[PDB]
Amino acid sequence: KIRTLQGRVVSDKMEKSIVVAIERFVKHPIYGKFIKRTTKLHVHDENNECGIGDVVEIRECRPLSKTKSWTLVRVVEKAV
Amino acid sequence: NIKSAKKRAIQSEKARKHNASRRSMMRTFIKKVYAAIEAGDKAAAQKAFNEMQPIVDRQAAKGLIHKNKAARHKANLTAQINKLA
Amino acid sequence: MIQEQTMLNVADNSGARRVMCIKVLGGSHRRYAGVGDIIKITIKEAIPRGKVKKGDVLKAVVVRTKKGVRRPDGSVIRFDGNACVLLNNNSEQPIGTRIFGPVTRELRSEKFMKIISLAPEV
Amino acid sequence: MVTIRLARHGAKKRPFYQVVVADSRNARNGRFIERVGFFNPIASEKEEGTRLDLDRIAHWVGQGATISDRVAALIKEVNK
RNA sequence: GGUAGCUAAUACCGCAUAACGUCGCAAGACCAAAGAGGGGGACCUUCGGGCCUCUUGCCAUCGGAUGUGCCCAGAUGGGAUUAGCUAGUAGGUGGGGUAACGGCUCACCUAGGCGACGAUCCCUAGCUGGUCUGAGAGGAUGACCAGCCACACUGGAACUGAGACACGGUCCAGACUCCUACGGGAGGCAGCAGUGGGGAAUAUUGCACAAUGGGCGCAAGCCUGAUGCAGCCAUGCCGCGU
RNA sequence: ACCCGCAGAAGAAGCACCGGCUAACUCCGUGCCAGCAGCCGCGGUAAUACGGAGGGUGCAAGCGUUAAUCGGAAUUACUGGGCGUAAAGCGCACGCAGGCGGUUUGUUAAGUCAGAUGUGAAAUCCCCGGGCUCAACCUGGGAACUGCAUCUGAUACUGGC
Repeated sequence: KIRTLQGRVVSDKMEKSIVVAIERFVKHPIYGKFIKRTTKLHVHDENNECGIGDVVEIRECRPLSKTKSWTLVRVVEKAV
Repeated sequence: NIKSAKKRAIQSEKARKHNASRRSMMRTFIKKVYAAIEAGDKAAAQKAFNEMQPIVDRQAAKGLIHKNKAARHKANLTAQINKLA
Repeated sequence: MIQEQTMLNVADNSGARRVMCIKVLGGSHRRYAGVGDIIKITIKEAIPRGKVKKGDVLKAVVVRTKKGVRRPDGSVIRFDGNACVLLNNNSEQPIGTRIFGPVTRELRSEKFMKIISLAPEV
Repeated sequence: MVTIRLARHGAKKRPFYQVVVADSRNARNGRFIERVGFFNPIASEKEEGTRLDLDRIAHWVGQGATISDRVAALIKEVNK
């Protein structure tokens, strides 16, 4: 098996790449409330099957390009 | 007293006149092998590549390109003569 | 040729590109200045690494001319700029620690050899 | 060269010394693989003074790290 | 210190030989280099070695051990009377580059990419082991110390080598100090120590290769302002006189 | 270092403080002047406030004065602040982006809780064996550093679907 994270696609506007938002959901160190700390990553995608509103599952390599180390594993909900 | 580091730029420029000259010769040899593919095909390329093979190893035997680039050149061109149909 | 109201570059170390020639001296009526002979200058810009003030009145001597050094045979030795060096009015001598100039035979004909000779150029 | 060597340890007019395994390479008493003993030049004339892990040293020599004259002589203080 | 005449290699290059290395399913082709030392008998000489013997090197292939290069993640000074910012910024196509990666560096196609979780820009800045405080939480802060990252007068280029992005290096340049009776020349104490200056202020140009480490040497031995020790100070803490 | 002797009280004591809070205080001189003061305030004929003097208080090879940091300080408020007026609640309506949301089932495992293997440098705290009396220091063995990663359970709640 491998380690993978879930996110949703926020941009597909690039020939062999997509952009995905992930939520690490972390506790505030002093005041104890949980905060999303939502992070947007560039993700490698040569198969180009995704668009705005797709839920996706991703994995890290290796740096694939500058500011890109993650690649697409599977499409999760396959909705609409 | 001495400081032998003070000799190493002169020892490098005096050697550069062959040790960098052969880098130009090696860049040229790739051209001679691709020129032997148009001369051409299996009955010229592998005969002409065997002029380059020993010179790459004979340079690597002195250092300079020994860590990967010498074997990299031989493998790159072995794969290019193996591609022939 | 260097004269009254001429702006020059200066041969003094940490001196600005701009100093003004206010008098050509010699006591008698004079047209132009001369190599190895004195001239009256005012500082028109001061550089903070330098040892002079803007608007100050000083004594100088001419050290290179586009007219060249040429008296003994008529054979000219020429330069691509007009410049003077600064002198103290009481204690004498070039006020700087380095000079930017060719330091020719007529400058060693003055009492200055000890502070000009770091780099002879001819 | 990985070496089994004595490291700088002690007080003014009272040296103590430790012995470690390290590539040298590395600086003085730092960045070592593991500790194997201590010398104490005085050792208070007692058997609970001076210690050496002669069995871990036996696995680190071979076919292993180097041991020079002055460090190969530590066994003569524990005797052994 | 430059040049020329002269001469040798454990300095240098070819010609040879060469693995489980090269590349492939595999047969197989190819690339290299040095001896030296102490001891020692029969046989022989021009008796400053033929020849035996152990040691230690030399050239190569492939593993361990340990590092070096690379990219991430979680942790992280101020400012919103900075709200928008950007052109290798954001994605593709093809070369080159490095031991290896990526836009890394170029040339061209595409227009995206980043922002209120504060982008963009500007001021301040060795970091953490630690330190002080109070019952603690919390606060104020990181000399020395151990480790790590950066710097070598001011600045560029990187080269050598196992390793420096080189305190005592290269090519030098700048700002300079010093020498030259005048034809061009040496160098960078934020090492060890004094001193000019800056400051309210911080210790001596001390003693020593004695011990130890590293470096060369097969070893005797040689080098070492490394280091190991003095000297001074209520500057803090602790035992103790008058 | 340590031992033995020659040596004679010999060479060896400070500085701050004493009206109320506040320990110890009286007399002289000055007479709103001079010289003081953490706050209330001192000094014109009794000055416990200045300067001295005699006696006390405090600590001691130290004692004291300052520009400042921590305590006192819950008066920056997490442990742990406040909004009627004392100081802050928007004059008002609607609402995007944010925060928050009933309940029956399954499922995901970001987050929580449970168990491991790696790691969390050495000094060092704390326990504790040596070494100098105690201890600073050199350490020999322990502990902690609730962390973080990688494997694996529980399957309840929150987000997600």
